[PDB]
Amino acid sequence: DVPYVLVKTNMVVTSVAMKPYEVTPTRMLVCGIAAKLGAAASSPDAHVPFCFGKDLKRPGSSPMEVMLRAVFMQQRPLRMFLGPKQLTFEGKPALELIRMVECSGKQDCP
Amino acid sequence: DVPYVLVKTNMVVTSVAMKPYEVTPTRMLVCGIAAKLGAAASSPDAHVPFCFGKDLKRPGSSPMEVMLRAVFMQQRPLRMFLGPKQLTFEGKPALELIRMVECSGKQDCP
Amino acid sequence: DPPATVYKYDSRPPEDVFQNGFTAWGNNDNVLDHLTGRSCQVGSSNSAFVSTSSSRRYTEVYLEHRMQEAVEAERAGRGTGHFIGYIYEVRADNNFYGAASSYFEYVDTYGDNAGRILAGALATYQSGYLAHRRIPPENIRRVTRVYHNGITGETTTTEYSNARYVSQQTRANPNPYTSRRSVASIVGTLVRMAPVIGACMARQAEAMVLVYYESIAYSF
Amino acid sequence: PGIVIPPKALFTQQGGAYGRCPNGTRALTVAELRGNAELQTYLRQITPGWSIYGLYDGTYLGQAYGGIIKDAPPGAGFIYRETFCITTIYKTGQPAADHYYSKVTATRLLASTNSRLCAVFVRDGQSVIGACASPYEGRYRDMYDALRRLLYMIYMSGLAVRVHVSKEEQYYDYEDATFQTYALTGISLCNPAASIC
Amino acid sequence: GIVIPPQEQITQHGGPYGRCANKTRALTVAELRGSGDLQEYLRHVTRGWSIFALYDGTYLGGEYGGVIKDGTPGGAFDLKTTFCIMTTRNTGQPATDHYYSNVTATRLLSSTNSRLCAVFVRSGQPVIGACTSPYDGKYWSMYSRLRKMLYLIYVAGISVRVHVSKEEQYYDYEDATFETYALTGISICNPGSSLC
Amino acid sequence: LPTHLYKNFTVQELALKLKGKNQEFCLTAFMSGRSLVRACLSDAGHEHDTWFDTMLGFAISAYALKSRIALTVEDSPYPGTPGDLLELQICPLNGYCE
Amino acid sequence: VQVVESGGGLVQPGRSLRLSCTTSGFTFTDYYVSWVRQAPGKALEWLGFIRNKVNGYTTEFSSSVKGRFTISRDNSKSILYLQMNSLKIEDTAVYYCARVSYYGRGWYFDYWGQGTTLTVSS
Amino acid sequence: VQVVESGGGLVQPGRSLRLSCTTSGFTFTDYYVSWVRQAPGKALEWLGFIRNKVNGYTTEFSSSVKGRFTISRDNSKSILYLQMNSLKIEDTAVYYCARVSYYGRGWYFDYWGQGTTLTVSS
Amino acid sequence: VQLVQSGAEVKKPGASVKVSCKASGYKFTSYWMHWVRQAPGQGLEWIGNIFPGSGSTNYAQKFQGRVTLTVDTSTSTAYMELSSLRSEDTAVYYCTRWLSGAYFDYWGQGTTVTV
Amino acid sequence: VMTQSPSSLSASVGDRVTISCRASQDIDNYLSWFQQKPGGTVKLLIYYTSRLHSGVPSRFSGSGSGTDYTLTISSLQPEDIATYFCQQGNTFPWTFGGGTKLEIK
Amino acid sequence: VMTQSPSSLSASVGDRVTISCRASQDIDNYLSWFQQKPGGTVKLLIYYTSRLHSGVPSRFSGSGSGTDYTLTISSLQPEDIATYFCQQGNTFPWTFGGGTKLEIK
Amino acid sequence: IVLTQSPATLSVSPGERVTLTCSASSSVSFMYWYQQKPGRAPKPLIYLTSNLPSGVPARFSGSGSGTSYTLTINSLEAEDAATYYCQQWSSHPPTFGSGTKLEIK
Repeated sequence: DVPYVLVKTNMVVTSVAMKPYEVTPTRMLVCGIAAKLGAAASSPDAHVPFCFGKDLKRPGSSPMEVMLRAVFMQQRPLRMFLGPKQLTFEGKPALELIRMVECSGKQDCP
Repeated sequence: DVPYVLVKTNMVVTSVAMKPYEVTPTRMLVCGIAAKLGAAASSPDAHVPFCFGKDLKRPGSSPMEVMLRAVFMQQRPLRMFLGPKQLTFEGKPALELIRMVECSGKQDCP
Repeated sequence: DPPATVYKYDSRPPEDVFQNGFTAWGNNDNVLDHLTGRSCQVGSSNSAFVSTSSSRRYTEVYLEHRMQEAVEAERAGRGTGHFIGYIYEVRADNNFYGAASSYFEYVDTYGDNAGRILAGALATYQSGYLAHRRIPPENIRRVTRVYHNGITGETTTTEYSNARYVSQQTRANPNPYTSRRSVASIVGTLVRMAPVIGACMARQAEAMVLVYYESIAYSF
Repeated sequence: PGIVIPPKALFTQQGGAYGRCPNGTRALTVAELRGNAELQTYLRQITPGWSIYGLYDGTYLGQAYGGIIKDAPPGAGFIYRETFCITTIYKTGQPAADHYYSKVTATRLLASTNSRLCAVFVRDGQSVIGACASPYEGRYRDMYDALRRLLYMIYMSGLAVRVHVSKEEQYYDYEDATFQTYALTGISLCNPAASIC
Repeated sequence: GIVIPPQEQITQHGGPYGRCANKTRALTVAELRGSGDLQEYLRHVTRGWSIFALYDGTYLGGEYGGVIKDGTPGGAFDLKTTFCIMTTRNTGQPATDHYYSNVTATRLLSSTNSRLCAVFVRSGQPVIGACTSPYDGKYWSMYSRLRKMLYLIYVAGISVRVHVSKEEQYYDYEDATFETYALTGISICNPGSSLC
Repeated sequence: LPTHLYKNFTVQELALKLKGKNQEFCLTAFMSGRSLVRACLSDAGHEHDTWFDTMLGFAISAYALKSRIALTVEDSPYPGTPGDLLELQICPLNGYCE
Repeated sequence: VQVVESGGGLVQPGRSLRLSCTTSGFTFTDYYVSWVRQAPGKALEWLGFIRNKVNGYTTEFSSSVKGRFTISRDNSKSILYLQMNSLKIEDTAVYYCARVSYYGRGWYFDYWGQGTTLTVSS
Repeated sequence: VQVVESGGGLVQPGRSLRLSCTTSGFTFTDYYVSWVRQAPGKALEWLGFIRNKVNGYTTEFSSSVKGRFTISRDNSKSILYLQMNSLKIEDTAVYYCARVSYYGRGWYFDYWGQGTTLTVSS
Repeated sequence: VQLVQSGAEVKKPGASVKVSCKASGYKFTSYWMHWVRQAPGQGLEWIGNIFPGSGSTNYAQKFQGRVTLTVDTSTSTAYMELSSLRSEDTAVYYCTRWLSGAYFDYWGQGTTVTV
Repeated sequence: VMTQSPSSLSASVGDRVTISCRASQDIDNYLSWFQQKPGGTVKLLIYYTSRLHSGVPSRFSGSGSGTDYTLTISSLQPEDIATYFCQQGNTFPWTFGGGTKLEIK
Repeated sequence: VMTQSPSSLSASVGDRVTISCRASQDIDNYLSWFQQKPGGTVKLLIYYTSRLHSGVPSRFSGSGSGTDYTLTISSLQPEDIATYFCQQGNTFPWTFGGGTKLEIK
Repeated sequence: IVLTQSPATLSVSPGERVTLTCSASSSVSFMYWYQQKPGRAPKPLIYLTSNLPSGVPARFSGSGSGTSYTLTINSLEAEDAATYYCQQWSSHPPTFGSGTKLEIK
């Protein structure tokens, strides 16, 4: 686990996946891989996983899912809040996303 | 309100909207504007408004909404049942829709 | 008001554009067929309208996504990771025609049964202009050579000036275009995915993947 | 050129540990701290003993040093244990009426675990008003499942819309916002021939 | 040809001024002409000089002698009675399983409550119709899954196969030249696939 | 039971049928120059949950975009029969999975 | 299109007899068929008709003959039969087999056969 | 862009007064305005300011004069008023009304006017 | 950093062969390896590549269904297997490294196969 | 019930002749005609009030409304000797006429 | 509390002159300078550290960090005789300096 | 992609200057180059274009444009007796030239 929340700037969402949650049957995890625009190929921020748990007992799309679908289809840059807790994806560790905000400009996205 | 039901022919939907219900909660109205083919540039038969209600206790979508969305996106002529009651829309009263079918040809849509 | 400059994206090297310019394909001059994309499809590409854009932010974001495609392509396992792209500057003249106004003229003249709602949205989003059959090099002024170096990630931009450009004061035609009634049938509009760019615009830039627009506008 | 200063009453007593504020709550910016005399005066009696506190893009110092405020790059305040968080809702206590705007276009998004989906509507390249909708809280929460479909539809295409707004409550989600945000209670597509927009 | 509804579906209280109740529709003149039992049941009930109006004409009864006349669509709804007929029937046949191979959807129909129906075509002629409803019917639980595929096929014009069930028959269309049953499946297939 | 991974395939067919007392959903993948892979998912065991509808929506969205997919299939206990679907992944648009 | 009847001859009170009307040239499962008579003194009298596939091959008659004459189809042979019960002492008439077409919003006949002769004596 | 003040003179102890600050050249509903003081033998001290339209026309006051000097706006006339519930001998000073801007993350004065003299005497 | 491979073999047509290319001197998990063969008196030809860190492979269209690339992390040795041999498959097989950029640098010996 | 008049009528070559045919009440334009040759042959001539069946010569004509309907032949030829009738289809059961004979002398 | 030095200073045309204004603790670069001519009008010269306001000639400049910040004049001209001030803007309430009187010999 | 080289074999006197060209059926952005010795593995020689790797002597250079690239040999020795190939990796899959061997007079 990462001891504190990390903030990355100017990434995009490039894939989406669905997989059952092992601990409790009443949830599943939506997972994707983010990439920083124009980043170095050897940089640690050029390939990063993330997941968040959806609920099943109530129908209808969660507020996160609609935004993720829209950004995935339209490919806009955004700012993502990652950490602190970690989950597993593809047999490897992955972070948990708490907040998600689209980018507005240079004053907001360094 | 008009005491008897009216029937319209060769109507095409051009705009949609969505607004709450004034007199009682747990209800919703869906409204729009319908244009008639062959009507004059300033004819009163152009831009006839229509509304219908929705119940909020049932998730998903009712069949009327699905048909409305399809015929709106595809821009096909339709046959309209309008009246007799009236409903509010943008500071003007508009009639209610009770049944709606797509035209097939000159046999039943002269 | 009509503008004086238009911009286009292409990949053909600048060393031969200045002697040849861009040319259309055939003699089909119907407007709705061009907007829907049926006349720009593979195996049916026969159109007399070259499509250009009048806003540079759209072309810049398009080229940025095209450049970024190569990075993930290389990481997947194919391609070196280097990209070369271009952005062109063309002068507008009275032979060009607007797209949104011509579409609305067609819809008004021939009724709502021949219209498609998202076609006008695509026309207004891309702020496109049609250059008719030919767009001669005399209106070509400047080019931008964008280079992406995959070994280190640096982005480099350079510019050059044409030796055959001619300066004249002429703006785009204000009168919309009129076309005859369509003889074919149209199911939907063709749209490239990520980003939403009209089929007719991206087909002249380059297998290709095209999906009906009305199928994605709502969430399944 | 300016920012909207959140009121003092939104200050959270139980701060977020290591940057994780509780759900439905957001951190605080240094600019929003330099414009609240009441909050600054109130804060002097709560931070004794050489303590240090973190912010979104800065750092706050305790009463032992004198309450100096210093700037920092974003994400640099979560390294410390204590952080300031503020609630993101506000009940104005004002009579409600139908307010609306015209010729707008949606351009922005925001979401979290248990928060609203929000958008910013812009006319002629400048922001006008913001709107939000939630499925878990509020008076108009039942309309989320209905309004979200049309919201997504008008996002994908550049169709002009008329937006209806209720002013009984106000939201402070977007940090350093140069505009106001309210609740969303309606959407109507533009049509000039029928004199709507 | 034209499908002639049966006699047992008549409603005892006609619609007031042209608004039939839910899950009901007005009777057409053509269907009226081609039925003997319906004519017999219309007489022995209408009396005095009572006039009645149908969907596409006028009906003179009582002491007029039962004369039927043709007219413009929806042009006579102003009278105080309009014949209304139900659009649902139970057949009693067992749980069949039928399919119609290559077909394309062409038309849609909907009203308050009721159901959504589609008409399938092959080389320009109707073949069969199907309907789905979330309010009643044996297959109500399948609506939320079939509506997505029905929207997709209608928008994209996909040639598909249709699984239908002949337990129930519906008469939602006016002057239909085809039968209508309950939808129970749909499949997009390559030629000779096994999963169909 | 054995588990296998397939990458860089395309959805070619799609079906929704009533088989027995429960509904069923099947799909067929394709890649040039090799065999086909087929799997099915049944709304049995799962009930009073939104799992089936979400998976159906994801699969329909994947088919509509004509994009490449990565799928996990559980081996059938007897030959010539579809297996059980476990995981579905959408490859990047206009590209390939890593 | 050819429509020709067969059967008949002579019959005595209380004796049944089935007539055959065999057709060709059209799809037998989609059209209607009717039986008309011409008792001495003209005054052609309509008796009944059978329906097509879309309606389930229902039958409607006229007068008070309900409970006497019946109609059945053999769809695999394009042959239609007409069964009579106890023939009245006056039933003598040339029986005609004709097809029914539909146009606009009504019905009519279109084609006619040669006819068959039945004489009932005692 | 300029601003002019009017009013002043002599005010007896225990008497109230209101000043004026009239603006021109800039959109009055967008910017922050404030007040300044200058004791004859001392430096400059800050009183308070009124916020703009977006912030909802709220005001901030310094601890020296809390609950004595209020600030009000009149958008229809573009006039700033400053009320004084009580006045004492020590309050004789030259009063300035000034504007406030906003940079990256700060606030700064940019225009000042011309000033006026207010005196308390018996 | 060197690459060491097996020897030369001879096989009967209709069988299958399996070749090794062991790598040492660096972390093998984060670099692709390419497979290229050269027929006698003919030009080079591309077979496929494998990434040890993800296990994803890419093959040419004409070798689809015939070849299979595997890597063993314990011995840092890559394995190539080809089935249904014919007389046209006699060639010299090479293994080389890619740098996610730049160029191929470290090749290997011949490992001729005769069918 | 339904009646016709005259029962019999005669003419010669090139002689325009018209026959009458009426009903008890208004029948809403559902009236048909027939041609029964001297022995064992029936052929339809007009099915709607005015619409003409294929194969019938154009010389025949018909018009009417309400309760009055007439049929007109432009000019008589020898082949025209036959018996004509009428039939209505407004409501069940259908009914025919009494007949009308055309002769030459 | 805030102080300045020198209290008074005199020079001649062409003499580079600097003024030292300091604070009690870290202020994070929020100093603004002001010029007050004898006429009573008060104008702004530098608002954020080392950036020149519109209308002020490029002669004036500033520098500093932490607690010490120094204003510098390239050369004194007859129109520069006035009194200068330094104001802080980090925390409410704001405080002004004591001022410096600058004469020309 | 199809690559053509000419001549199949090259002969030259020592110390001279000679070049080889490999052409392509479609335009590609870059043109790699390789050197190959008998009985051993080939070794890299150029990457991208006109860009030498570490260790290769400076006496080798290359230049060209779209659909036509050249390799320039400016200092010949007995060591240069080898085979040269050119590679593309802009469109999947890569293609190699048939190659050309060098012979010393």
